[PDB]
Amino acid sequence: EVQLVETGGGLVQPGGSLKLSCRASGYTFSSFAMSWVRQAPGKGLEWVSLINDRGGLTFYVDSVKGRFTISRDNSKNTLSLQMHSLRDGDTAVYYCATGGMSSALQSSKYYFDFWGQGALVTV
Amino acid sequence: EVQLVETGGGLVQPGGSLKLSCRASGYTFSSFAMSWVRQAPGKGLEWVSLINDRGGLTFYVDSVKGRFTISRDNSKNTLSLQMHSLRDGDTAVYYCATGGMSSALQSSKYYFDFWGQGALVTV
Amino acid sequence: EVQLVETGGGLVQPGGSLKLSCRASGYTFSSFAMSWVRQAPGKGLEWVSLINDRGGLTFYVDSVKGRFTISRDNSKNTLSLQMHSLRDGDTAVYYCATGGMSSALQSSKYYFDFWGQGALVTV
Amino acid sequence: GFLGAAGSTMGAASMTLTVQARNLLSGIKQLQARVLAVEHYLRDQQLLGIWGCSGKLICCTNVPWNSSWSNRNLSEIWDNMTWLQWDKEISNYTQIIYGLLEESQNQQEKNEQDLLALD
Amino acid sequence: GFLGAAGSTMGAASMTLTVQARNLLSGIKQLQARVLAVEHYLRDQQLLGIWGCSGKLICCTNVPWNSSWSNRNLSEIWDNMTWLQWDKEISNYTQIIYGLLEESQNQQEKNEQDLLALD
Amino acid sequence: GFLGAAGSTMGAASMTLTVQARNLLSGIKQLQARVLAVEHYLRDQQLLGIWGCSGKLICCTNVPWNSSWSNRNLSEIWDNMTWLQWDKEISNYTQIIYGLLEESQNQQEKNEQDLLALD
Amino acid sequence: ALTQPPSVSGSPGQSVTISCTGTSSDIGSYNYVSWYQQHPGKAPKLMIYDVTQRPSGVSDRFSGSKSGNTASLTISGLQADDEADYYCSAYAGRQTFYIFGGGTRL
Amino acid sequence: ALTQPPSVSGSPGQSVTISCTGTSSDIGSYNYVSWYQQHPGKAPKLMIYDVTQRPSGVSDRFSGSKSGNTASLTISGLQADDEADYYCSAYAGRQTFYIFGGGTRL
Amino acid sequence: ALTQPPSVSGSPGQSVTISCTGTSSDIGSYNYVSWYQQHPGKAPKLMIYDVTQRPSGVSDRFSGSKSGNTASLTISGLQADDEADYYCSAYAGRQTFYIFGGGTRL
Ligand SMILES: *[C@@H]1O[C@H](CO)[C@@H](O)[C@H](O)[C@H]1NC(C)=O
Ligand SMILES: *[C@@H]1O[C@H](CO)[C@@H](O)[C@H](O)[C@H]1NC(C)=O
Ligand SMILES: *[C@@H]1O[C@H](CO)[C@@H](O)[C@H](O)[C@H]1NC(C)=O
Ligand SMILES: *[C@@H]1O[C@H](CO)[C@@H](O)[C@H](O)[C@H]1NC(C)=O
Ligand SMILES: *[C@@H]1O[C@H](CO)[C@@H](O)[C@H](O)[C@H]1NC(C)=O
Ligand SMILES: *[C@@H]1O[C@H](CO)[C@@H](O)[C@H](O)[C@H]1NC(C)=O
Repeated sequence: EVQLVETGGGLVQPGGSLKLSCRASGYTFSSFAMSWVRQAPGKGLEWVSLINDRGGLTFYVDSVKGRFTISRDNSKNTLSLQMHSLRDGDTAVYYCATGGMSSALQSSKYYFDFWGQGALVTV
Repeated sequence: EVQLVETGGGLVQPGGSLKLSCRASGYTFSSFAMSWVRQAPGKGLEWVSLINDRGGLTFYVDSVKGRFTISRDNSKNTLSLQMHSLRDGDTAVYYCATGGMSSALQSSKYYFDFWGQGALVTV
Repeated sequence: EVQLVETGGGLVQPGGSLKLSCRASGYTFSSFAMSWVRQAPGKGLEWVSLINDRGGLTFYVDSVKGRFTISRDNSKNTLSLQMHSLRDGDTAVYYCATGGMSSALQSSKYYFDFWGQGALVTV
Repeated sequence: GFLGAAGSTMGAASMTLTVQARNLLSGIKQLQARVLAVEHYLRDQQLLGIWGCSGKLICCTNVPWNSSWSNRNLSEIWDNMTWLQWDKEISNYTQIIYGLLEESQNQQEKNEQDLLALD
Repeated sequence: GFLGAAGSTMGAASMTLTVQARNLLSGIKQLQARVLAVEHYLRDQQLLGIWGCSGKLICCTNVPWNSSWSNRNLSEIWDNMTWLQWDKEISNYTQIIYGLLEESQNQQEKNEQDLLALD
Repeated sequence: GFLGAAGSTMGAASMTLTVQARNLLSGIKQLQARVLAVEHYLRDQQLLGIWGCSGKLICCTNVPWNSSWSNRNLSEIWDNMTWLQWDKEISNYTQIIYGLLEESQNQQEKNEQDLLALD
Repeated sequence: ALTQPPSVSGSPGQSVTISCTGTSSDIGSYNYVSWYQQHPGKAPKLMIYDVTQRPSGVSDRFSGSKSGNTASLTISGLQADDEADYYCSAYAGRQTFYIFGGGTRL
Repeated sequence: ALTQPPSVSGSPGQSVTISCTGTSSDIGSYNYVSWYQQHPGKAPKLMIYDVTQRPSGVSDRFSGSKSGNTASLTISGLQADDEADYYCSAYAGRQTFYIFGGGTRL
Repeated sequence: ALTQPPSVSGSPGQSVTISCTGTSSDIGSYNYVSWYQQHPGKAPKLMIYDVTQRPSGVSDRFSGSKSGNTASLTISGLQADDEADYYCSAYAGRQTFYIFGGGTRL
């Protein structure tokens, strides 16, 4: 019913930076909160970040709280994540997902409703 | 001058729950804050929980903060404590006591003015 | 252009107390925030405390937060520091310095503009 | 525009509250009309103050929704209904809700007073 | 009931503040009377605002009690006295207390401004 | 004294805001004058409320200074200028600033509402 | 993290349950424990949201439940087409938003 | 916890002191250090409230004091009838309410 | 603390740089990294305030810079008269105000 596609780079050096971006189609982008979830090549997946539908509020997992910036553009229907100081512990496939929050006047979620296929970021 | 009597059960399994209750007589129940204090069979006594006179505010010791619920009923003149996940470290005699707080317009206390005799809870 | 002179005692016993005082001249005392910075005899210097220009707000380094009191008198043009529980780790030369903060309507600083010569406190 | 969102759904309409808030205040009979408008404004501000909402346009409270007042889904209320239809539905329970809000704020103020008493 | 607690002790009487708060606001001479009632209401709300109490009925402050104003025990003031007797006792010091409250709020606002300036 | 700081610099003048705040509120034509004074007072209080400043005299906000409105140094504005000169300089941009303050508060209230929605 | 068995198995047609165990602040206090089905090489798909709900398009074979501080996903009618790595995800609070468990290989 | 001697003793009629030592955030900052007398098999009774006060019904033999960060209970006129396990209790603050010491056997 | 080399040296007239390395919350986020020159037996004097500014009375030989999370002080025209222990000082935030590095002996 919907499409969400990750764009991003590959191998970086430790201490550098990389911006990832996802494009959404098939649903109103501005009506849903968006999150980033990552899975290390040999581990399960974990939550990385959450942005509200308007984009004013952002939340991060502690392991990345001081480096990552999450931003969305509701006119372009895109979600961006700017990562800095990519560490070896940060190597993973990063998925964009629709869900994880609602703006007070909508039914609650606390789940990830739609998923993309994932950008693979290595160090 | 006053009477405060503990009611409760005995041995429980780890991971279970048990509700304790105290009845007060001889003083106005609704005029005093109430606390629970426990003493392990071989140790000294320590504070477990505090409830205000109205009952709206509750405080707990960190070791039980996520399991115990303290509640009072000023029409029945009773104090209840609902405990969950009784651990072996939680085995003790639990005493009800009158004091420990005052509702801003009364002289300060920060002491336990009256004591019951104690319910013995084991695991 | 300015003068700032430390006054204080010398050797104290552990567990005691000592009040230090600095006199300022050549600048308006009430217009600048004041700080205390200390240097152990064999180490570099570190920040100890900060007081605003009016004196209403005080900040301390965690290692002394529960013992030291910083106070200023804008009529006398003096800064005082009352220290308690002088520990062996607190032996140092204590310098008064002008700077470290500004009262919202002044250009920012976050630096120590003027320095005295230092009182030597031992334990 | 003033009341431009009146026919808009509750969700979208809640984004323009400052337009109406500003417009509410902006011979002997005319002077009486001006005094009455001021008294009505102050009655609404006093009522918000009693509930602890003196400085907000969107004020969150501790009073639970009973669901008997209206059992519609949250998405139905905010995405399909207008504020006029909602007011028509809730007017029968408005005084009940206001009484609960006043009692809740009185309890909150007493609880904050007691927390501030702890040293 | 409006002023029903007037003969009640200060402690119990403090639980009904919203009744009087609501009742305070609820020919040329009558219009003047209405304007004066509004002006008095606003003077009291402005005074609370100056003290940083604009949204509360029970507002805690940083001004210490001198004890010269009244040296009664806290239980005597709240459990044995009524609000009328208390006002009769404190009216001689009311302007002093108000001046201290205004100065305390000015100092608090400057201190918050400076804390907000720190980045 | 009322307006005693009018010729004083902005920094020193900001310490006496309560004097003017108290003085602002303290035949048919006179009654109209009193009603108008009340309406103007309420318009200013409503405007502060819209910005989330209902209880403060010195209210900090989230609107950045553009520097095109005035590019003076902070020490020049607060230590050398009076409030009258400053108002003369900013009156051309006052409505722009007020619009930004209203939008910023609306965004803040929506953000707080969403943070409160998280359980 | 949440605790899940590293591996679960059963015969086709069998009812297979996958446990998710957390603490009182994760599964107990918050009834927002979702389940995801991840096929190798693909992104996870949402199977269960809330304790007991299914997104449209997901069959009734996937039935969620919660008891105490332990959540469970029951897959009735086991078939080879539904073999995947399953994950649980719980809402932890405002300071910590989501906690995921380890994958269960089925 | 607060530090108390595990055991104190003396002859009948002797003045016996029981020390209670805490940190600057417990005894020093807050002058709310109470003392309780617990007989074996019974609940504790309040002997001292505040630094220096006695509840009505408690004799003047029990005299409290505080110096620096150390509180003390002096029992004058020691008698066998007053032998009990004594505890100190200090108000710690709003985040932590009360801290009790170990019992002193007398 | 901030990381500085324990010792730096060079010939007179040489451009000598002293590095100050901190974390993202110290040097990176806040562009308030000052430098002080302390002669043995004397209190430190302020050489650099802000990332690039010099107090009046300090010559242009002392040039500050910042890149990423590392601050640097370049002293051109090295002379014996300017040999001193140099320190960096960074603003850490509202909870922690200032962090100083170790002294660099030049
Ligand atoms: C009126 O209803 C239509 C239905 O689609 C909607 O698009 C339009 O925005 C509504 N008017 C307003 C003012 O919202
Ligand atoms: C809801 O309203 C009904 C009718 O007034 C009442 O009986 C019921 O107790 C109310 N429930 C709550 C939760 O307020
Ligand atoms: C009047 O005094 C009596 C004395 O016992 C008291 O019971 C009663 O409640 C008082 N009246 C009010 C309105 O409180
Ligand atoms: C109390 O009032 C008296 C008389 O006005 C004054 O001398 C004294 O300093 C005041 N004390 C305090 C603490 O305000
Ligand atoms: C007027 O200017 C002079 C200039 O020095 C200043 O000292 C004085 O305080 C000013 N007046 C006021 C009311 O501030
Ligand atoms: C400042 O004002 C000018 C003119 O209105 C505008 O073009 C510019 O974008 C503004 N900048 C900011 C940061 O608001």
